[PDB]
Amino acid sequence: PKKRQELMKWNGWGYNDSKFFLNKKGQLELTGKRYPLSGVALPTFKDWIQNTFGINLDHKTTSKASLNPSDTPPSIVNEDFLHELKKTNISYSQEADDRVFRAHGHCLHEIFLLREGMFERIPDIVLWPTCHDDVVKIVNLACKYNLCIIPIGGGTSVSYGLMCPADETRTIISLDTSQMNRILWVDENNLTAHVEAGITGQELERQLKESGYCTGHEPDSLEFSTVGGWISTRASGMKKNIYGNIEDLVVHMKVVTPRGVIEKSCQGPRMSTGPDIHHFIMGSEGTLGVITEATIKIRPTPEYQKYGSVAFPNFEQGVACLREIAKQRCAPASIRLMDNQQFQFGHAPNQLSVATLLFEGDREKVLQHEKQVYDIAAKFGGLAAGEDNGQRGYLLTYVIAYMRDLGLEYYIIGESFETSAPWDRVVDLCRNVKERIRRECKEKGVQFPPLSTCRVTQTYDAGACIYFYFAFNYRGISDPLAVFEQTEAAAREEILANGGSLSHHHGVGKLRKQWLKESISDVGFGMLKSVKDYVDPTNIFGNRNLL
Amino acid sequence: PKKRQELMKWNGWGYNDSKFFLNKKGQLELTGKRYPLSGVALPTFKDWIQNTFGINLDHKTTSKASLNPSDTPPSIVNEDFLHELKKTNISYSQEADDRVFRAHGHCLHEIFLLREGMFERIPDIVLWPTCHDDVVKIVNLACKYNLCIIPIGGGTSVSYGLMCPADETRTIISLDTSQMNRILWVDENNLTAHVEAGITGQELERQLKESGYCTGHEPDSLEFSTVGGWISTRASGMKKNIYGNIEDLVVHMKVVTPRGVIEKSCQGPRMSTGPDIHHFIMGSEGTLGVITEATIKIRPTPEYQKYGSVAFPNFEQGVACLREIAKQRCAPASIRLMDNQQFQFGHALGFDPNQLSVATLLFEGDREKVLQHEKQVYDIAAKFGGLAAGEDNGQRGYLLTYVIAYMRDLGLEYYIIGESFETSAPWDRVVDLCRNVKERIRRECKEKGVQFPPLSTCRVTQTYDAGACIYFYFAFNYRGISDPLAVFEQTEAAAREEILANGGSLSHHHGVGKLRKQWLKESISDVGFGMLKSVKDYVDPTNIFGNRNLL
Ligand SMILES: Cc1cc2nc3c(=O)[nH]c(=O)nc-3n(C[C@H](O)[C@H](O)[C@H](O)COP(=O)(O)OP(=O)(O)OC[C@H]3O[C@@H](n4cnc5c(N)ncnc54)[C@H](O)[C@@H]3O)c2cc1C
Ligand SMILES: Cc1cc2nc3c(=O)[nH]c(=O)nc-3n(C[C@H](O)[C@H](O)[C@H](O)COP(=O)(O)OP(=O)(O)OC[C@H]3O[C@@H](n4cnc5c(N)ncnc54)[C@H](O)[C@@H]3O)c2cc1C
Ligand SMILES: CCCCCC[C@H]1C(=O)O[C@H](C)[C@H](NC(=O)c2cccc(NC=O)c2O)C(=O)O[C@@H](C)[C@@H]1OC(=O)CC(C)C
Ligand SMILES: CCCCCC[C@H]1C(=O)O[C@H](C)[C@H](NC(=O)c2cccc(NC=O)c2O)C(=O)O[C@@H](C)[C@@H]1OC(=O)CC(C)C
Repeated sequence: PKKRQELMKWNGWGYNDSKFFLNKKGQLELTGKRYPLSGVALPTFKDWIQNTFGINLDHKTTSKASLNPSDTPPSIVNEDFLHELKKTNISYSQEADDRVFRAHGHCLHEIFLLREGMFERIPDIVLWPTCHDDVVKIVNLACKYNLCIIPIGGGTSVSYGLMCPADETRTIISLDTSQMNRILWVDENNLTAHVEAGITGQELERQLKESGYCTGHEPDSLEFSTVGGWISTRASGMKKNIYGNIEDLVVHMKVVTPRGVIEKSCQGPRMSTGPDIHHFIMGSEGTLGVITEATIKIRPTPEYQKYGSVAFPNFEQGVACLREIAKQRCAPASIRLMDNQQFQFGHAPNQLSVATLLFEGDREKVLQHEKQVYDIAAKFGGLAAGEDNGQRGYLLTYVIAYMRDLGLEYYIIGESFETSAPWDRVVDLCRNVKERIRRECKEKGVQFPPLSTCRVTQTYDAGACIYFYFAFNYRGISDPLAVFEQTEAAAREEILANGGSLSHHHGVGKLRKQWLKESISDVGFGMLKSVKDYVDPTNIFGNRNLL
Repeated sequence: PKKRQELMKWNGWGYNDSKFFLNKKGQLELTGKRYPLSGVALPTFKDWIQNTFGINLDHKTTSKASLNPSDTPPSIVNEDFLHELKKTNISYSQEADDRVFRAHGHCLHEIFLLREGMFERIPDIVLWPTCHDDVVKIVNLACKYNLCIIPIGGGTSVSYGLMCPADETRTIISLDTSQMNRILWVDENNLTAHVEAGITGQELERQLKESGYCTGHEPDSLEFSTVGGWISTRASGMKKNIYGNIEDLVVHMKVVTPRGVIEKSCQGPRMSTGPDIHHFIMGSEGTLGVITEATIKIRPTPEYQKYGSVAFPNFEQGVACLREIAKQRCAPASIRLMDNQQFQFGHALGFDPNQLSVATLLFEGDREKVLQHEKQVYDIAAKFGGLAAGEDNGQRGYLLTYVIAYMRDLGLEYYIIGESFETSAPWDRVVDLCRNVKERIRRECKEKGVQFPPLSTCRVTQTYDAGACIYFYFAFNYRGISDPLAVFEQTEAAAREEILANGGSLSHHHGVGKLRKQWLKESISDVGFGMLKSVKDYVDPTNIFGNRNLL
């Protein structure tokens, strides 16, 4: 649907039919029938929240139920442009609902603003191209009328990637790709799919599975995030150990820029023809052009899958076990190491951690793989905690972002963030980042100590991906968004000073801009600028992400 | 050694001590003791050469005996620059011999000219930095005095990437990285090695082995090719199915550009921090700066290695089997499918012996896993009519790896011009591309009046999810042909046109250099090409890195 508010929340994650509410029995439960925890009462959840954040659940916050249309800036757009746009039959909207839906990602700041304030700037017009040639016309129009374009796909960005710069005086088009969503074809001999960039991941897998195929790329946002999004942000997913990350999955792509269309002439698997121009575009975050089409690898649907789980004496032993697993290059499809606090949350001794596992592929090969991993983990005090437990521990994957909305209903601001680091920095980085979060919250006037946990979510030869989760009761803090912002940016500084990356997969957008030049060196930065100024000399792709 | 020609050949591949010759018994043999095949007579080789190319092995070709300093252009070099350079103690040389050694790689055309002629242009001075800070001083000086720098590592380019543009009128520095060759350190905890970019593959693997580690990156030029070279040309190696290719191995890198030092601030395994600047350097072919250092992944030395081999009814069945192996993601460490003509050559040293094709295999890693892998691969191969042909036949199938380039020098002593080229292609193009390219080569030869039909064979060399790497081998008897290089040059160009028209890439691993520039813009789009050009003009605005590769 073009009117996204029809099915999806204008002011939070996901579908209108799916939210946490207090049932007849006074227990927490997700509305709808969409997820395997939809309609499943969670008896202890309420107490966990009381005791963790120190609240009743007496006073719900009150927030906007709809856009307030008196607060939405006016849609400024040229008539001659509009006149030419009319002739193309490219569908468009100047309605405030449509324009506000596409002015934001799913960063905390943005969500909180939707519920309480309004945006400084939002697009002036929304266009829904349906194919590559529409995107060619739009881009040509935008050159002709000095327009600005900000592509959006899923709108799942967590980096201020879609945010309209406040002092951008030109007409901002939101170039929405949701209608450019066909599987053009499956190539069964080469095992690739030629797709349009607006297809969502849920819809990509659904279609391919009708022919017996999958991509196996499974970011947590896959119900809404798109092929073009993934390429633009260097997305990563849960089973990258078998299937690869987006840089491993993309065989070919087509891109529209002000200068013309970028495309390689060949679809061969690996080349040496200079600096790989695919990597000039991957991670380009809407700044260079529109990714219209991509060829992506596919695989037969896996024959078998099996969950598993392991208890360790403590986090540090789990990390050493994960390190050993990587060293033997025998990481399962997924492996996550959860700290004690998260093990406690999942339980509804104070040191133990739990790893969850998912094996998939051939039945025989899964079972061998499984014996290998358990035998490794034995040597770090790790004990098999059961197959159904491991499954239980992937049940929350697609409901977590609905928990964040639940918390905003009761004065709790929460957010996750992430990094990758060398294996020899992981232990220190986890400890010191968590401590910097608490120290900052104490020092900013926060009553209870925050929820501050961590988890190891991917292993690599050279290190691991680490997720942090941060939440706090903000009730009667003066400026509760400045405190979040300040603490998040402090957590980021800490990450960098402990040998962490600026981002493993969320990207940079405008949220992490300030650290990029240091991350990639001044010359690196200047090389990015040179490609921008050649490809987009008047800054038509004006989201101002990155540089 | 700074004076490379003391140990290595000035006009050819490899070591002065290793060359094919006719022994006391009139049989071909490789001299010295470097390779398993050194000092091992090849009784049938001489006859295969005669039958294949239609020549007697009596009339030797008469080549230039030695590097003539007088044949070279004079070394012209601003004196103030020279004064400045002496103060730094960086070793340097203006001697003809050193300059000519670093004026070329190993394209057939460059070797031919070495043997019978002289290059239109050669570096004016050779510098030997020993470390990163040295390279900074040199580039700073090259900026100041308007010098053109052409980096050199092993000198093993097959893309005219070291060739000095003929109309370049500035002083050309050859910046030789061979003395900048330390393993700076091994990080056993992250499994990475921080190395200087002039270290060779042989020397890197030898030092790592001493601690029980390897990279497992094994290009066929590994005796002489360097870390900086691999990065600059996107090199690929034999066991890339296990270890990865250069873009999978490199975790970090340091590059000296005229604009300053490029370097990421962290060494995390994988980031999302915009377009990946390592891919701006990898494949840059000396056009942007000098790669000084890199951090490369290492592994523990494998527990166990084992060869194998399979014979298929024909090539096409062999290809379907490799495709099936790739589909099941069970490629062994190395797998190569050789066409029938190559099986005969190997043979000469109820299946039909002039249609059958042969695969060589190398498995490596844990004992148990090797065994499991070997079952799976032989089980798939049996579905395509594939029958296990023996471990020792497999091993023999890998003996020629480091000696084929010496065989080329041999051919040139007897009026035989040979070269290899490579591409990669989607799976559904492999069979036709193989057929059409070989035929194209036969046909182009015939039409330019080549007496005997050339050697024109092929080999599938690497498998990927999305396709394969293909090598073609081309050689012909050139006796009498009025202009043999022009015949070779055109036939090569035409095979490349064929490759491109049958869905193949411009290159899998050799790169573009100046030899394949004419097709780059079409391979990558004008806008693509423009992006490469923008980066060049930012990083190197006065074109110090003047080799003119790519653009
Ligand atoms: C709850 C939740 C879970 C998440 N889980 C993951 C995860 O597991 N892994 C992961 O990598 N990320 C995750 N994300 C982040 C986000 O889903 C990814 O960054 C995703 O790749 C963005 O896809 P999208 O289609 O939503 O892009 P959008 O948010 O629409 O856009 C992202 C950026 O790309 C640009 N863009 C979008 N489409 C195009 C195009 N066709 N051409 C050019 N530019 C374009 C936009 O201008 C913007 O700058 C998560 C986010 C949330 C909120
Ligand atoms: C017999 C033979 C076998 C081969 N086998 C293989 C193979 O298996 N796989 C494969 O990929 N290739 C192969 N090649 C090609 C060649 O060895 C590779 O391209 C190799 O990467 C070149 O490394 P080198 O150190 O010899 O570089 P050189 O030839 O010295 O330089 C190559 C290019 O890189 C630039 N350069 C070199 N060092 C630096 C640096 N430090 N910084 C910046 N630029 C630099 C040069 O200016 C030049 O443009 C082979 C070549 C031959 C002759
Ligand atoms: C940006 C969205 C993240 C918001 C951060 C806050 C949430 C957060 O910390 O999420 C984590 C993902 C955490 N999980 C686990 O411990 C966990 C443990 C065992 C097994 C699994 N197995 C999944 O299959 C687990 O997932 C979790 O569920 O805690 C929620 C309850 C938090 O919500 C909050 O209290 C604050 C919210 C209510 C505002
Ligand atoms: C450097 C580029 C060479 C240019 C092509 C010429 C050479 C060429 O075709 O190489 C191929 C690699 C070929 N091999 C095989 O058939 C082969 C077959 C079975 C097993 C293996 N297993 C290796 O362990 C094989 O390798 C070969 O050895 O034929 C040489 C003889 C050719 O030399 C010449 O004719 C030029 C000169 C001698 C006249």
